[PDB]
Amino acid sequence: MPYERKIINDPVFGFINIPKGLLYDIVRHPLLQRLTRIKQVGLSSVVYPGAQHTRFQHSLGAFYLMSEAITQLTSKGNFIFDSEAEAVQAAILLHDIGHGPFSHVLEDTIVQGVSHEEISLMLMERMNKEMNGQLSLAIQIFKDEYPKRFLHQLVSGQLDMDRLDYLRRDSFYTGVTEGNIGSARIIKMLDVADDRLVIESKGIYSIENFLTARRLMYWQVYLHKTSVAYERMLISTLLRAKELASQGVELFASPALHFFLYNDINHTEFHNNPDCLENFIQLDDNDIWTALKVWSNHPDKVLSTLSLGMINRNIFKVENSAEPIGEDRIKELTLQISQQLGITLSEANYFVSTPSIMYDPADDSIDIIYKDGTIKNIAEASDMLNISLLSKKVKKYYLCYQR
Amino acid sequence: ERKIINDPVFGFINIPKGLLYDIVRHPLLQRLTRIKQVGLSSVVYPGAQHTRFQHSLGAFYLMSEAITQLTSKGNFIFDSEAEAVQAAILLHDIGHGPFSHVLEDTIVQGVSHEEISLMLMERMNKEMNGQLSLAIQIFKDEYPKRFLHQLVSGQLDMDRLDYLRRDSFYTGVTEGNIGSARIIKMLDVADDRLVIESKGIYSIENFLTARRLMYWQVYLHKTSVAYERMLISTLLRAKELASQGVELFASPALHFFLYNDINHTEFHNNPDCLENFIQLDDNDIWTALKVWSNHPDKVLSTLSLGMINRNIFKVENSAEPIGEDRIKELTLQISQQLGITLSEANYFVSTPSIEKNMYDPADDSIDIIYKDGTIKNIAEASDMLNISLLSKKVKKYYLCYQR
Amino acid sequence: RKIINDPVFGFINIPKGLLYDIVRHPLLQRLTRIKQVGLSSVVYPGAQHTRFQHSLGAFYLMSEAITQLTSKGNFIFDSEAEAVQAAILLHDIGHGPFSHVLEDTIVQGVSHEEISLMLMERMNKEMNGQLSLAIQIFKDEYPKRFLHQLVSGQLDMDRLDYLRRDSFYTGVTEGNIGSARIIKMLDVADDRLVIESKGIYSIENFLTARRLMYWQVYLHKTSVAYERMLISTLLRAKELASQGVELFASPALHFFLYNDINHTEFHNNPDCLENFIQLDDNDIWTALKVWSNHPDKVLSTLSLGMINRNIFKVENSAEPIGEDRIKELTLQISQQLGITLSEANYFVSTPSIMYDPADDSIDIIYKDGTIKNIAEASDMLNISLLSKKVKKYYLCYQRL
Amino acid sequence: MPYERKIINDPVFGFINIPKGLLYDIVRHPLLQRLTRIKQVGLSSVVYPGAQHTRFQHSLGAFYLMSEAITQLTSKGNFIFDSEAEAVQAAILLHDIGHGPFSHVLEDTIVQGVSHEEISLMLMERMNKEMNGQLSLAIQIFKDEYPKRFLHQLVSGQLDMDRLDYLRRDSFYTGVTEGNIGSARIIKMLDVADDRLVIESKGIYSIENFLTARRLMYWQVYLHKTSVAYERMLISTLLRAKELASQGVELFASPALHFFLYNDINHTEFHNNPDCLENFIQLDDNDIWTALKVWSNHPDKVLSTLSLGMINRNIFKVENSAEPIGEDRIKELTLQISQQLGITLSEANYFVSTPSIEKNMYDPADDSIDIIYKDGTIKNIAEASDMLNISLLSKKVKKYYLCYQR
Ligand SMILES: Nc1ncnc2c1ncn2[C@@H]1O[C@H](COP(=O)(O)OP(=O)(O)O)[C@@H](O)[C@H]1O
Ligand SMILES: Nc1ncnc2c1ncn2[C@@H]1O[C@H](COP(=O)(O)OP(=O)(O)O)[C@@H](O)[C@H]1O
Ligand SMILES: Nc1ncnc2c1ncn2[C@@H]1O[C@H](COP(=O)(O)OP(=O)(O)O)[C@@H](O)[C@H]1O
Ligand SMILES: Nc1ncnc2c1ncn2[C@@H]1O[C@H](COP(=O)(O)OP(=O)(O)O)[C@@H](O)[C@H]1O
Ligand SMILES: [Cl-]
Ligand SMILES: [Cl-]
Ligand SMILES: [Cl-]
Repeated sequence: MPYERKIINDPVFGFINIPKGLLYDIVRHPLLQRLTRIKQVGLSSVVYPGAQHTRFQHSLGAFYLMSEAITQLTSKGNFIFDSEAEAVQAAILLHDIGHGPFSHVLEDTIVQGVSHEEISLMLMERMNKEMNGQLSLAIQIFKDEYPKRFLHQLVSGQLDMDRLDYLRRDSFYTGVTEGNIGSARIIKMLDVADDRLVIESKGIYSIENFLTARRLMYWQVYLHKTSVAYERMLISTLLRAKELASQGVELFASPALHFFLYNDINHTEFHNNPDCLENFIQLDDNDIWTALKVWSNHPDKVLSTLSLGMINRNIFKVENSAEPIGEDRIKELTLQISQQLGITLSEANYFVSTPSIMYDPADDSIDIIYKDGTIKNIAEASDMLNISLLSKKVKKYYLCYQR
Repeated sequence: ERKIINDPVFGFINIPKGLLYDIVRHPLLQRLTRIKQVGLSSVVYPGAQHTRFQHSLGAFYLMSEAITQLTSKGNFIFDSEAEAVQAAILLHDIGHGPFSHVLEDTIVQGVSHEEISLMLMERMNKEMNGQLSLAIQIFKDEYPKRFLHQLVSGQLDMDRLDYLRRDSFYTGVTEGNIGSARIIKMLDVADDRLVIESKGIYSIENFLTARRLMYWQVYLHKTSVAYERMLISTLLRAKELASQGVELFASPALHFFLYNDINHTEFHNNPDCLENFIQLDDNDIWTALKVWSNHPDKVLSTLSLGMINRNIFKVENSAEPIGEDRIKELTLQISQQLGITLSEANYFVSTPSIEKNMYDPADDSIDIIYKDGTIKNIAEASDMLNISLLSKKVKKYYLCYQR
Repeated sequence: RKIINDPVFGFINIPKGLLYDIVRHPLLQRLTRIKQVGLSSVVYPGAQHTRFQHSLGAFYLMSEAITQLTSKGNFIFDSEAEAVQAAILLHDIGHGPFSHVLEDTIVQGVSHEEISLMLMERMNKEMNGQLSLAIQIFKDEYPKRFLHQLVSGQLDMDRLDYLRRDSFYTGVTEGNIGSARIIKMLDVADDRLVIESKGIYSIENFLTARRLMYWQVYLHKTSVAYERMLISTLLRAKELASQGVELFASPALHFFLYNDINHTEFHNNPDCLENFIQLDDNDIWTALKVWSNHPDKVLSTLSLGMINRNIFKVENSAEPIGEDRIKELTLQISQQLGITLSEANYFVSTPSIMYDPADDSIDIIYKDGTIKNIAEASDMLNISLLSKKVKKYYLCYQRL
Repeated sequence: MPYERKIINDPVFGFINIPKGLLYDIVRHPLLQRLTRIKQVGLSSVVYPGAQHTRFQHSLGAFYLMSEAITQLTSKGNFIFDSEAEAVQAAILLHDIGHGPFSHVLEDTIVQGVSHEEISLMLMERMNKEMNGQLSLAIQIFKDEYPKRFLHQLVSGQLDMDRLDYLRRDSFYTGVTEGNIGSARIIKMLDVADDRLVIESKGIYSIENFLTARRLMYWQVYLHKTSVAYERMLISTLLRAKELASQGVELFASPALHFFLYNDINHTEFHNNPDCLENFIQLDDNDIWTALKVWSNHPDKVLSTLSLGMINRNIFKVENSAEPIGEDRIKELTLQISQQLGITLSEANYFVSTPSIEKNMYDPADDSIDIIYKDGTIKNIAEASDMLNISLLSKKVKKYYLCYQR
């Protein structure tokens, strides 16, 4: 019998219908509300000022597409029980809950060796306790431990609701191009064969488009050189903060940020000391920006110069090469920066970065189902271009340094 | 003054009073109001109702923007040259009759729209006392400032920049949308040839992929291929019956081509051909089909009724040629099912094929200009796109037949 | 489910069975050859959308409306949902080409609503009574009365589609009337459609936009003039036909030109409906195209004006047009064209004007269950004043 | 081309071109970059999670439109010298520069009696000194003290680029497609007659939609009652934090925020003491949210309950009435909440709010737009419009809100 719903506005996909009960209670939970304070692609806003969308919007967006995908799969003779529908919807609402601000930066700096996927499971278990086991089936699906295995695939896999949301929403908000991966269309082509997700043959060119757009998104947005440079500055800022902290230097920070600056939190500490998760939960983009804003006037020349560059958008110069960067160049620039900033040679390392560089080539193996029940790999189904070659490794070296 | 015409795709289209408005209000351009841009596509995409008139105006709007942009980047264009390219683009598709390619294959054989466009341009030029002479010279690529012609016809022409966008908009195939106005903003000239500024590489990457998507998703949609084969049969049967002296309902203009054998020689040499061709639009074709659907001939009427009632030939495709034994089997089944001769059943079985190289420098070879004046082909400028990725021979063998 | 593309609302799912059988029926396929606003494309070239798209779009909106109403605990049986879905697919099926023009000229005294019912009954026979509930709802003869109101009334899916689609395709403004949102705010109170208070401004917008669509598009002076020209053309063709003059026409069109079909003849002689069914825009345009070379000066001049877009000049007044002005122009035209003074009446036209003000009386339901008329609920502007008669007087005449 | 131009992507309007030189220098200036950290409609995101756009975006967008407006006006023959073009472009880049985070809320709480308009001017003059007087003409046009007066009208007025951006952008980001306007289209119908802006009669339809869209966005978005309630909560929280601070209680705060919580800044003090501007410049939304985040665990029951409500989006219940709220209801609620939360009756005042609005829906300051015809005739839109007349639009609205802890 039809359920009552709350309605949220989403410019990308329209009206998001949220059933009252568990699902709406997830949306209103403090753990999902904190995602209104974490940008989806916060390192991209420096290139693409419109990229202000939140991880909250992504999670609702992915939910929307999940709802639609349930309806479409049932319509095609794939039975899904109401509890499975509910479970897969709660999974998708929660899938990204373990992201902190600039999550990958944190994993490389002050919250080392713990991944957002691990934190998402902890936070789901925590919430399941609070909701007295109502998320158990969601978690079981999330962990791919449920016998109906296409349901997990909707949460995590080549055709997951997560990437069908973010690839579209990130493009929509950056304004990078005016093109459109067909997220709502892709979902209407979805079916199950042998307990795995396939796409109907009428959706073939949509999948080639999808697969191509995905690679272009990486080059145009995610691996854009200005955003890589910006990321390297943030990594250096926080590693310098932790070095100063360890020396007992005083740094402005909210209590939750202070926890990770003045303690050495690593994988084992994080899982064993419950204070870590409690403090992690209290971190969002505000904690990071507030630090950078205050640090920009800190006496330390390295921390202040980095921090001021972040807030005032004085971005490192970036060069890219097809071959590694020569030790000669690095030494040269480090010296010149040492001199220009009046810092030691070792301090000048913070101002020179040489990061390397796509995703699992198997993501490109989508199976297409024909009206006569036959199945082909998209690479054979395809007419537009050579899908096999979309995954040829492109080696791209970056040189980032103070300008 | 200037006249303003609304266009949902691009907004206000501004048409200067004088020669350009005179072109727009001319009977030869007004008639394109009654010829669809993609008439065979509405059978799949009911939204695809846009006319060749809209496309002409649309390409004219884009041309006007291109002139402004090119002049703002320091490319000298005289007012007479501007006017001439504007006129050329208004007139570029003027020689299309209803279902133009179908007519070239059936009852107006061996004459292309390109030849007819030129005849009509010359005809209008006489009426307008030589005012289109420069436009015609640029149209033909016989003018020494060569980038102007490139805006009419070439990899970046205003024609495809209109149609890819317009066709996408009206079909609702948003995966083929292009940033037509964005591409124009990145347009420039280097060595009397059109180039795109490096900041527009992403726009061009989408442009090249969208063109491929629209090719297979819309223009070569198999339902549209089937429909076209049916129209080709219907008109051929009509010409066969007419040559036997059978009476067919037809407008005088259509009657002319049904009851005379018009070929290339005849078309150029007998001036009645062009006079009657000018009077053909989609209404002449659909009225014939509507009335012929009650004709006593079984072949003609069954084809005609299939057209108007949208009972379309079943269509199969194969990567290899259709077997002669399959064809004979179907032809025999259909001859029996409809009670017609084996020879007559030929009209109800068709085996068109496409052999296409997906990489074609005529559409793909676009040069990118950098801030330092260096120029790279898009295949080198693109991190993702490259000649190998795009180079792909596709062979598709269709089998279309009465169900 | 079959899936069809609609740029205005997205993908339209059509259940296999009855509903898809309606979509693919010859009677609905013919609506692909009749424009929703065919006299508008002369001003707005993008306005090429068909009655077929409108029917599918209204259907899309119906499907969403059902879901939403049931979500709020208004019970709809599956057969009722299907009924209302079928009704809205079929609601405009009785439109011929330029349907109001035909009702004023060569298919006089028969309304599209009447013809829609006949065609529904015809299809119901073919379909073994599967449309009986749909027809009963269409007639407002079913006791669950909010269902009919979805098909026809102040908040019907008909106008929620066409107000949006007509704006979309004309490109008249970049505004958006907001049709899918309005549906999400629908509820039933005392067996009638209401809107939740969260949608109040959506509704003021909707009511305002509707008026602006009337003035900007539906009553645009160039379109009025164009209508008058087509009216004259067809009346002249009927007159010539009645004198025994030969006119090019498809058999279907010939039937209405060479016989005098009125209300009683239409309902009593079954050849009428049969021929009407076979009329679409192509029959009218092919006639105009051929008539543009007809020996008759009145017919050919009118027809050539249509096909070449040489539109009557239009003036507007607040007061009726003076008889002396009319006589003056008629004389000038008779002289300029070399036709009799009576014949010159074809080239001078003075039509007058909005819709039922009760269409503006939508009820708003608040969370406490209280109900107010939108005019009291409203804060944006004076809803009551939207229906203040605007008296417009048109003078359309052949130019030169 | 003689100078390099920087191109910034905008989803709303596309490529935004910034000439190298003064204009790009303004865009890259730390005072404009800080607008990347201040939301355009920060109180709306609570209802419209898509409303994440920044004052920086709005600035760049209004500038984009201005660029097109200059081009369009000069194409209809109007004289805009390159220095006036530049000036009007710099004026619009800078027009909202004086907004701090939740600027109106600050004016009502801890930076009282100073409008963003005043602060914008102060920062414009500050930047002018930095740039050796290059912004002088721009300031002059901003102030409406330039003799070519239609230029100022492009910055501020019934057809200014400010509203032509924000109505479109706000509509785009909220997802209220009903408030969309054809900004570019309006600009294409723009001209000057008698040193004032006019709209060509072919644009009447756009101007009709423009005026209705403005009124819809006013009620649907800007005065959405959830947004009104959120704003009241934040006003309470900051007032309470200033109360506790004046009593010497210690509250977490960035230096810049601390300066306003631990000093009483008023109009006199803001203009006369230069530390006020220096610290204001350093405030953005991060300062406010980091305070609320840490205060949500503060010992004070009032502050912490308010703060946790903000961050967890447990918003005050909101009622509206056409008539004033009865003092009997107010006391009843204040008493209930005082008991429910275990705070003094005086402290429960923080949890009950009765703000109100009186609004004339017809304001010629927004609505009086002149339409020019082909024959040079001019009619006010009210006469030019078949539908939209003064009587349709003239409407006094009185709303009384009742916001309180739920
Ligand atoms: N102030 C700014 N704010 C946001 N984005 C900018 C700004 N300036 C430039 N951009 C965008 O970010 C990209 C990188 O800028 P940057 O690295 O500073 O210049 P460059 O074009 O020399 O690499 C540019 O391509 C431009 O689109
Ligand atoms: N009656 C119709 N009118 C317009 N479009 C239709 C109709 N029926 C189906 N379509 C669309 O056209 C496409 C081709 O339809 P068709 O070739 O008849 O069926 P099939 O899906 O078996 O190929 C379908 O994918 C569908 O989206
Ligand atoms: N050739 C054309 N095709 C389509 N629309 C046109 C054409 N010429 C003008 N229009 C549009 O139709 C409207 C009516 O044009 P018309 O009545 O001929 O001229 P006027 O603007 O003098 O009334 C105009 O406002 C214009 O936007
Ligand atoms: N968690 C949320 N985040 C963002 N927006 C929400 C959330 N919950 C509801 N909304 C939206 O904000 C509006 C106001 O919500 P709220 O005032 O809490 O509930 P009510 O609908 O009872 O007024 C709703 O109409 C809804 O669309
Ligand atoms: Cl189960
Ligand atoms: Cl693009
Ligand atoms: Cl208020």
